[PDB]
Amino acid sequence: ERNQRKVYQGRVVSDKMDKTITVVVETKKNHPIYGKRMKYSKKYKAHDENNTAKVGDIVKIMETRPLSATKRFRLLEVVEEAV
Amino acid sequence: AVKIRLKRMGSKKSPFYRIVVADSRSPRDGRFIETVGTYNPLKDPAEVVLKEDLVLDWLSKGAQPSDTVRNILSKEGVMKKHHEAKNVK
Amino acid sequence: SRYTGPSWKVSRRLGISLSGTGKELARRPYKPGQHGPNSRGKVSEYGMQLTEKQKLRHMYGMNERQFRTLFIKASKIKEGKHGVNFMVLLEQRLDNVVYRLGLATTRRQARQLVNHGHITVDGKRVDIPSYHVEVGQVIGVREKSQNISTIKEAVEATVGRPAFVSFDTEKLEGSFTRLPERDELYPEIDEALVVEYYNQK
Amino acid sequence: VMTDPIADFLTRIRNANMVKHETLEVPASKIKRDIAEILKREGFIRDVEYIEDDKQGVIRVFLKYGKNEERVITNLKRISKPGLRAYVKADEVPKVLNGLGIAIISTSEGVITDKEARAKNIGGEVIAYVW
Amino acid sequence: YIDPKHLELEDRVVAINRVTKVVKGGRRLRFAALVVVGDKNGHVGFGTGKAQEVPEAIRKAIEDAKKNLVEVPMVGSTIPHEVIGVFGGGRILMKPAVEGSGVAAGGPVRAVLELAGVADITSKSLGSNTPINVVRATVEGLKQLKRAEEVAALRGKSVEEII
Amino acid sequence: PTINQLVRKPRKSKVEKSDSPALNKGYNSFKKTQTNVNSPQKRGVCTRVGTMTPKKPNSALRKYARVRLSNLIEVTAYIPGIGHNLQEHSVVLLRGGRVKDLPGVRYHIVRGALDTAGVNDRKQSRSKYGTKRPKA
RNA sequence: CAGAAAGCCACGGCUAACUACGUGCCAGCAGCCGCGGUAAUACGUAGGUGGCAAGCGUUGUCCGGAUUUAUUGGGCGUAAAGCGAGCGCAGGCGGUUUCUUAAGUCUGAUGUGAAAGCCCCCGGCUCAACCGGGGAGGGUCAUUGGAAACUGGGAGACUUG
RNA sequence: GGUGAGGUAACGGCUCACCAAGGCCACGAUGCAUAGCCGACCUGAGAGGGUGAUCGGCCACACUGGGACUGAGACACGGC
Repeated sequence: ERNQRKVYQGRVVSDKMDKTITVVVETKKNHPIYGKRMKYSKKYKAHDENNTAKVGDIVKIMETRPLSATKRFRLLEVVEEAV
Repeated sequence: AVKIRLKRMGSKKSPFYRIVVADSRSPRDGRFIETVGTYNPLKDPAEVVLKEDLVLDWLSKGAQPSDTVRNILSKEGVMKKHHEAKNVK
Repeated sequence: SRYTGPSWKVSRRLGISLSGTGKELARRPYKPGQHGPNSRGKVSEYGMQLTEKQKLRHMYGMNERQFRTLFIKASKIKEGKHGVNFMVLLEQRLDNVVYRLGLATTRRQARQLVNHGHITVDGKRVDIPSYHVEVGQVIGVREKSQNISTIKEAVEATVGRPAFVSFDTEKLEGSFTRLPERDELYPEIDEALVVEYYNQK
Repeated sequence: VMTDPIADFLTRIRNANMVKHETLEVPASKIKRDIAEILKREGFIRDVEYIEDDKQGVIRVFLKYGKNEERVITNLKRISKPGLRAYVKADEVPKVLNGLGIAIISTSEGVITDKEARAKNIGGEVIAYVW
Repeated sequence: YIDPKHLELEDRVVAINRVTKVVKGGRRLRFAALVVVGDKNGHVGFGTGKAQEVPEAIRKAIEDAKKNLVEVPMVGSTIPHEVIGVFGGGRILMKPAVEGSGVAAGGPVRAVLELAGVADITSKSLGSNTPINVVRATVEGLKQLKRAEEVAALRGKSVEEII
Repeated sequence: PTINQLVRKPRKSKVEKSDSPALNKGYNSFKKTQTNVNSPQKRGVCTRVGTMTPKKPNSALRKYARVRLSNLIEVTAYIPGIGHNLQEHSVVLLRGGRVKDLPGVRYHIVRGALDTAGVNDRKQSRSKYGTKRPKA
C-alpha cells in the first residue's frame, strides 16, 4: 500500500440503474493549434450500494477493480445535495 | 538467466568491440539492461577499457560472465576478485 | 578537374596578381576571347561575386564544397566576425604552412612537394596537403634526403617571405608562431563578399 | 456593450494623444489605477489625480510632451484580450524595441514592469505594450 | 532639412523605364531614372527625373537627389531595434543582425542600405515589388528610428538604467 | 476570422494537381489494381503515327508518338531528335514534360536509352539525345 | 619511368559566353516571355567562350521561394468576399466592489522521457569521415510545497448598463 | 445493471439461470475509405509541413480457414 486512486469530484447525472449511478467530471484544456480553453467531459459509471445520491448530487469517486462490463468506480462521500 | 557478454562495432577490416551486459533472452547487439566496458581488437597490447564497478554488483544478482570476460577480467583479476571476495565474501 | 591552370589566364581574368605580385605583365589587363580589347557593358553583381568567390577559391586550387564545409566550421567559434574567423581558418592548411614558412615559392610547388611525402611534422609523417595545422606543431622537412637541391633552391631564392612565422633555414626547422589577423595576412580581398554570397548561392 | 474597459482606456489615451492634447478623463477601477501608476513611474504621464463622488473613478490623465511639441509616447496596444488570454513564463518575458519600450505583466503579487519580472524570475499574464 | 551638397557622395542607379505618351501620328518615348546618392557614412537620399536620353536623365536624377538626405541613426553599424515601414503596398521588415554577418536584403533595399553604411541587418520584401515604392517605403522606415540618448532625453529619466 | 470560428473550422489547404497524370498507373492485371508507381518513366507501345501543326501563329509540321502503356490508356507524346529511330507498332519509353504546341500532348519519348537510337549530328550535346562519346 | 591516370551541357532576356554560311511562313527550338519568314548570339552546322568538376545532363517525387489557408502572418464600399430581414434554444463573451477558494495561471523539490541519433566539450584512426568519454534537447508527464494579481467557484453590496 | 452458480494464473456477462430496461451519441456514436506504430531523418528563419529504409524497440503474419495436444511458457515459421 502506497497509492490510492485519483479521485474525480464529478456530479451525479443518471441513477436509474440498480446499485449504479452516473458521475460526470468536467475539465477544460487548450487547443493543439490555437489558444483558448475548450470545455469537455467524459462519463464515469459508478457503483453504489443502494443508489444514495440523487440527480445533481456532488460526490467524489474512487476506482477499485473491473466489476462489470467495464465499470470501475465507487462512491466515497455525498458532498452536497440538490433540492 | 541474466548474462554479460560482448558486442561488435566493426567496419570492413578493422573492428571495434564492446562488452555489453544484458539478459540472455535478448539478441547480442539488441536490447540490454545497462552498460559495462569495451576493449580494442587492434594494436596489442590493446586498450583494456573496463568499468570494473558493475561486474561484482551484477554477479551479486547472479549471472554468468562468458569465456572472453573471464580471461580478460582475470587479466584485471576480477574473476580472481570474484572468487576472492565472494567465496571469501 | 583538380588543377590545370598555367597561372597566366586565371591571373589575367580575375585581375589580382595571385597573390604576391608575381606577374607576367605584357598581356595582363585585357581579358581573353575573340574580343580582347573590344569590351562591353558593365558587370552584374552576379558576375562580381562570381569572380570574387572564384578569386578566393583560386587562392588554393581547392574545392567549392570543401570551401562550403570549411565556411560552416567557421560558425562554431561564436567570437568575432564570421568572415574574419573564416579568413583565419582559411590559413591553417598544411600547404599554407609550406608557403608562408619559406620552403617553396608557390602553392603548386607546395602541393607537389607535400604530395610525395617530402615533409613531416614533429617527427611524424603527414601525407595529405590539407592537414589542420594548429599553433605548436613544429613543422619539419623529412631530413632523410633533404640535400635535394630544389628545396634550398626555393629557400635561397628569397623572393617572398612574410614576417609572422619564426623560422631558420639553417636547421630547415621552425614552428608557426602565433595567431595571424586581417591587417597582416594578405589584404585586400574580402571581409563580406563571402558572407553575402553564401546565403542564397 | 463594453466587454473590456482596459482597451477603451488605452484607446482613449491614443485618441487624445494622436491629436495631442493633455486632458483625459476615464472611469476607473483598481487595475486602471495600477497602470496609471506604472505609466507615471516610467516617465510618460505628467500628472494623475483622482476625483470620486458616488460612482466609477475617475482618474484624470495629464499627458507628457517635449520641447518642440513632439510626443514621447507613440503607440499603445494590448496583448491578452478577452477571448484569448495569453500567459508568459519567466524565460518567456518579452523585451519590446530591445527594451526601449516596456511591457506589463500581472504576476502573483501585483502589476509590475517586465524588468521587474526578470528581476524576480516570476512570470504572469501580459496586458499591453507601450513605446 | 537641407543637407548641403558639400560631402563626398557615391551613386548607384537602380532602374530605368521607357515611357510613352501618344501624340497624333507618332509616339513619344522618354526615359526616367531612379537614382540613390549616399555618403556611405550615414546620410542617404534618392530622387528621380525624366529626359530624352540616359545620361541626361541620370544627370537630372542626381540633380534632384541631393536635395533630400536622411540621418539613419546607427549603433555599431546596426539598427537600434526592429522597425517596419509601409508606403502604399510596400511592406518592408528591418531587423538588427549579428555583428559580422552582412546585409540579407533584396535588390533595391540593398542599394539603399549598403550605400547608407549599414554593415549588418536583415530584411524581407513583402507586398509590392515595383522599385519606386520599395525605395520610398525604405526611406520611410529608416525615418522611423530612435536612439538611446534621444529616448532617455525625451523622458524625464536618464540612460544606462535603460539601455 | 475570430478565433473560436477558427476553432470550429479546420482551414483546409489548396490540394495540388500534377500535369503528369499517366505516371500514376492504376493497373489492369490481374484484378484491376491501383497505383504505387511514382515513376520517372514508363515503357509502352505504338498505336498510330502522323504529325501535327500547332496553333496560331506558329507554323510547321511537328511529329509525335501516341503511346499506350500497360494500363490500357493512351497519351500522345512528342519526338525529340533528328531522325525518328522508332516506327509503327514498336516499344517506346517516355519522358515527362509539358509542351505548348497543341492541346493534348504532354510527354516526349526517349532517345538513346532503349529500343530507339539517338543523334548522329550533335557532337556537343551528346548526353542529350542519348548518344555519348564519338571519337569522330 | 613524367611515363598508366580526362571526361560533361548552353551561350535573345531572366542567367557570365561571338563569328562565317545554309534551310530562308518553311524545315524545328522553346522552363516562361517568346523565335522564325535571305541578312537569326533563338532553325543547323563549324570553330571561339562559360560553370561545375570522374563524375557531370535528363526524368519523377518532397519541402521552400508562397503572407498562395495568414496562431505567429491576409480581409469583405466599388476587385473574389456581409446571408433579404427579424425572433430566439444551446453555445461564445460579460458593469463596480468586500471576504473566501485555488480549477486555470506563476514558482521550488523529486522519479522518468532506452542506447546509438543532431549539436556542443574532450580524444583516436597519417587528417577526414567512423569510433570513444560527459551533459544540454525530447512532459502539453506523475507526486509533493507555496504564491492569491488576472480568469473561474461561494457569500454580501451599489446604480451608471 | 443486479442476483447466484460454473469457469478462469488472475477480475469480469468470459459463460449459464432469474429480475428489470438500461447503455453510447452533435465534444461526432455507428458506418465507408486508406495506413503497421515509434526512436528518428542530407527540408524551414521559426512556427510547422513531408516521408516511416537503414539501425534499434513494440505489434501482427507463415499457400487460405478452423481446432487442439506435449510442454510451466505455443494455439507453435522448417510440430500435429
